[PDB]
Formats: sequence, C-alpha cells, structure tokens
Amino acid sequence: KARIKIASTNVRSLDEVANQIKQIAERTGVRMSGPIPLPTKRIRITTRKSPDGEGSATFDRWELRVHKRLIDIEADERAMRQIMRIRVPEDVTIEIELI
Amino acid sequence: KEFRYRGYTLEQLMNMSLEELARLFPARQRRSLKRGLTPEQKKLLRKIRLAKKGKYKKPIRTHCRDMIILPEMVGLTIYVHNGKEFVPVEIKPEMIGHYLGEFAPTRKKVEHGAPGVGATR
Amino acid sequence: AKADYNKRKPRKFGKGARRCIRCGQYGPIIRIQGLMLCRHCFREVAPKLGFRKYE
RNA sequence: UUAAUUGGAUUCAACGCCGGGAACCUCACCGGGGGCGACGGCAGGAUGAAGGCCAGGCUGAAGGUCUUGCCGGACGCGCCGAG
RNA sequence: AUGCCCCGAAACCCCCGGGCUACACGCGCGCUACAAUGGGCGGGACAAUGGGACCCGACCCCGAAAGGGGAAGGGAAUCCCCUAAACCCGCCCUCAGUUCGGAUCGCGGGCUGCAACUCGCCCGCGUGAAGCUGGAAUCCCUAGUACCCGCGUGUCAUCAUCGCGC
Ligand SMILES: [Zn+2]
Repeated sequence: KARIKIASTNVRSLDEVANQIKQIAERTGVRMSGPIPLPTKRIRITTRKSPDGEGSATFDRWELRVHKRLIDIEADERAMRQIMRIRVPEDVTIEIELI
Repeated sequence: KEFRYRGYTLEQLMNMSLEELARLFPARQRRSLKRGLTPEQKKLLRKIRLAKKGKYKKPIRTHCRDMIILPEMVGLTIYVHNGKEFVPVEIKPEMIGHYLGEFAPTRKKVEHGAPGVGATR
Repeated sequence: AKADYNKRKPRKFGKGARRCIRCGQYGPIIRIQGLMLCRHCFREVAPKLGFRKYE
C-alpha cells in the first residue's frame, strides 16, 4: 500500500492535486480511498501595532492557514509511475510512503 | 568559646578535603563546589595558596565576588572588587561557607533629604 | 595589536543570542515558528509572507 | 540617594507602556583594561615592515606592555587628508 | 531608512566588576485578605484553546517534598504536555485577631545557569505583621454578557501577581 500526504496554503491547488490523483486512479482502474481532509493548521501571531509605547495598546492577529489532505492507494507499477509524474505545484508539498 | 563548625575544629577543617567540606557546607555551596571552580577562581586559589606558602607578599586583589570562602584562606586579607575600589576583607575563621562578595557592599547607605518639588501633588 | 579582542564571545542563551535577521535588533524577537524576526519587521511584513488578517 | 542608580512617555490619549518577567549578554549608565583609520601622500625599511611567540614582571586575568631571545620576510596611524 | 550637527582613535569596537533591584515619603493599575455566602482533612465528578528536536516525554525504579536514574512513543487527528478549579459528599472548627489573614526572619534540602552575595525559582520544619467591610471621590459592564473558577501560549537556560487567548 502507498500513503500520500499532500499539504498546501492554497485550497485550489490542494483540490487540483487531489483531482489529478483521483483521475489517475480512475483511469488506471485501481480502487482509491477518498481524500481525507485533516484539520487545518492555523498559525496565529498577535503583535502590537505601535512601534513605540505611547498611545492606547492595539494588536493585530496575523493568521497563516495550512490545509492537509490524505490519500491511501494500493501499489501498482503504472499507477505509481503516473503518481510520481504528478505536477506538484510550487505551493503544494507531497510526501509518499509505503506500508 | 573555641570556634567550631558543625562540631569540627579549625585544624580538622584544615586537614579535611574539598568533598567533605562541601558536605558540611549548605546546599548552595555544596552544589557550587561539586560543579567546580571557574578559571578565575582557580587562579585566585593558586595565588592564595602561594601567599599561604609565603612566596606571594603582594596584596591579593580579585574580581571574584562569587568565590566561596574556604578554611585554607582564613587569616588572610583579600581585596574584593565592589565597583570602584578593592575593599579589604580580613577572612576570619567564621566566614567559612559564605561568598567573598558578601563583605564588599556595592551600594552606599542612603540618608534621604527633603522631598523635591514633584514629590507630592 | 592583536585581533583576539573586538570579538563577541560565544553565547548560547539570553537576549544576546538572538538577533533580527532583517533589522539586527536584540529585543522583541519572535521565535514562534523559527521566524527570528523582530516585532516591527514582522508587522511590516506579514501580508506578503503569506500571513493574513482574516478577523 | 549614589559612581551610576542610563533613557522615552505626564488629563482623557503618561505610570504590568516602549511586548521593558534587565545575574552575564540585552546596555544606551558607572570604575578599569585592551583593541580598528578602506583609499591616497610624508619619514624610516629588506644589512629588517606590519604582524607571533617559550619562560616570567605589571595586571583582577591577559606577548595588552615590559627582561630573554627567537619566527616575518614588505610594509607605513609615528603624522596630513579622507573613511 | 534618512538630512543637518557632532566624536572619529574618541561618543567606535570587545573583557571582567557594579547599576538599572537603592528607599523618610506622594500616586496608577493589580494580587492576597479582613471569614460560616467560610478554614482544614479524607473521598467523588466535568473542559477548551494551544505547544513539542539539544524539544515534549508516557512507563518503571529511588526519595517525605522539591527533585534524581533509565527510557517507549512523537516532525504530530497516531505520543506527550493533560485524570483543572470553582462544584458535590462525610468529619473537626462555632463568631474568635480565631484551626481567619500569610506578610517578616532562622535552620536545612534542591533546580536552571560558565556565574545565584548584590540579584533567581522550588521544597520541610519553626515564628506569626497590619487587616474585623473602608470618608470625600471614583471605575467596568446590556446575555453566555457582568461576576466568580481555573488552564494554554508570548516573553524563557531558570523565573508570570503581566499581555494575548481558552
Ligand atoms: Zn527587525
């Protein structure tokens, strides 16, 4: 079996990669486990606006969201070559492991 | 009464070793001695040993305010830095176990004057 | 005149072991995710680093 | 008050604020010690220029300087500009 | 970042030591309290947000506590931080400066850190300072809000009576 974890800061790129993998699996005819959406990771940083100490304190909360999807497939020669031939856009990160 | 530390005489302390003295000392001093002396403290200890042997007649001065007094330096005058000058301290047998910087105060006693214009509302 | 002086001694902890890569400051360094960015720099930078103010 | 007790801010809109919970560092204050002038010129210089040291003195500790000599073989803050 | 002015071998650059932690006194914002709408002892329940590589560390052995030795797992919906407190039951105290209140010092044991005296935090025993509800005046709040109760994180080698959140 092969487990693939795909994470990105762009939901559209995430979905594009997921759809490409799904199409590859469908054309190869191999059963595929649907994309598991893992909980989004939200990095929040709260910072004081003023560069000095004078004035009423005000803060801004800058948030960076990272979205994660998981897929499980059964290993095959053509399927795995096609998957390794994925586009993997710049903002998406892909990890492949075998079980 | 004759001086005695934890029921031990000064001569017994002289003959004692560093580990036993650390055992007798409080927790902080024992931990410091177990962890060891800094290079500056080692240099100061070498100078003090030379003076005790009698080959170092010059006055002993140092910045080692963190040095822990030992029985082997009882009866000597050590000039300890405090920020401006090296205040002299005569090591009595009863100072054992205390830091060298506890007898060289850094601040000055304050005698407050009249309050200023902005002291009150 | 030797060069052994004029050199910062190695430091592994304290405020003297962290600096802003963009500003060189020594105070409010953000280490939340290894940013190593000063507070002012991060504030001026957040929109274009991928961070956003959603609400 | 002190050697310093480094500074900014004084109604709302100064005073757990400068994300300022400072042992060292931070540091901007105080006593002391040491150390840089890129680049052009003025003297001394390869029979000797930066720069380095084994022992010890000064020193809180330090070839930082000093007694003992020995490596270095081309430079030059001892001075004028500039940096 | 930067104009002008200034130091330019000093106001530049590094090393130790000290100070920013001083203390007749005035003020702001807070914590603990002045008790029964309670204190102590044993027992019984229920969260969330977030973080983890010289990092979080379950689990076993040692210790009375702080803490010490080995060490699974975890780059994280997989392991850990993490079996919260207020609350409920049973017993003692019965209106008292008290079994309230926990300042202030003695002795001893530890942790971090190159370094703990100036000037760190924790732990056992010992003592037990004002305070018995507060004038004039003055502050926040319209619903899961206000009030009470704890926890996460930012600062971090250690230190949270703090900010931002749960
Ligand atoms: Zn910066």
